[PDB]
Amino acid sequence: VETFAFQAEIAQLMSLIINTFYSNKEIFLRELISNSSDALDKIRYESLTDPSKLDSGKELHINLIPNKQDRTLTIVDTGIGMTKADLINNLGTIAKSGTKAFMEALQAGADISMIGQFGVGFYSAYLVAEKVTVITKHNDDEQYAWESSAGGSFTVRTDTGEPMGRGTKVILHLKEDQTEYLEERRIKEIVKKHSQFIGYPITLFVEK
Ligand SMILES: CC1(C)CC(=O)c2c(C(F)(F)F)n[nH]c2C1
Repeated sequence: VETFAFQAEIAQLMSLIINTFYSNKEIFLRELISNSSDALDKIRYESLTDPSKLDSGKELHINLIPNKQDRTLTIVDTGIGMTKADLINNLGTIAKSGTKAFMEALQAGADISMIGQFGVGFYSAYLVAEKVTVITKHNDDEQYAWESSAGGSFTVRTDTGEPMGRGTKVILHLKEDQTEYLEERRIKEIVKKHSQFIGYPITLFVEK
């Protein structure tokens, strides 16, 4: 298990998301589904010139899996997935500029729900989650697990759990007072409101 410090800007963003009073937390789901859609767009496009990129799975979709026993909501996609370099360096580098702009916009009267316009919507996960675990598998790289409970650091390890084929699973370990996001009725409401035109099947799993 390797431990890394967030860039200062991202640590600042995470603290803002965690500490700001903002009741409209439900937008986290729209943001993560949007991320998934983008990742699915990417593998679909790449597969047009290299069909073998789908050897790791032809189906392009999104699953939403609530688990009341673990108090987790998992967003699974079969998108392009992320390399180790993506997890540690690439995405954080691109996120630095978007974070700065988002910060500036907020100071100018924007609100947290506009986070996606700055490309850092993933971090809206911390509106509802005390810890986020990301399991990801890109073609030609290993399956990794990224994890952070904020506090300025994240970890990355090679993942030994069930192999995924290709894609990303975002596991939201929900805050004690945010369990409404495990309810079927609530998730359906949010998907209908904010994600009705996503171009991939979204399956909301039901609890046993
Ligand atoms: C575990 C991540 C790599 C962290 C991160 O920084 C990020 C972003 C961001 F960079 F766009 F914010 N999008 N998706 C992710 C997942």
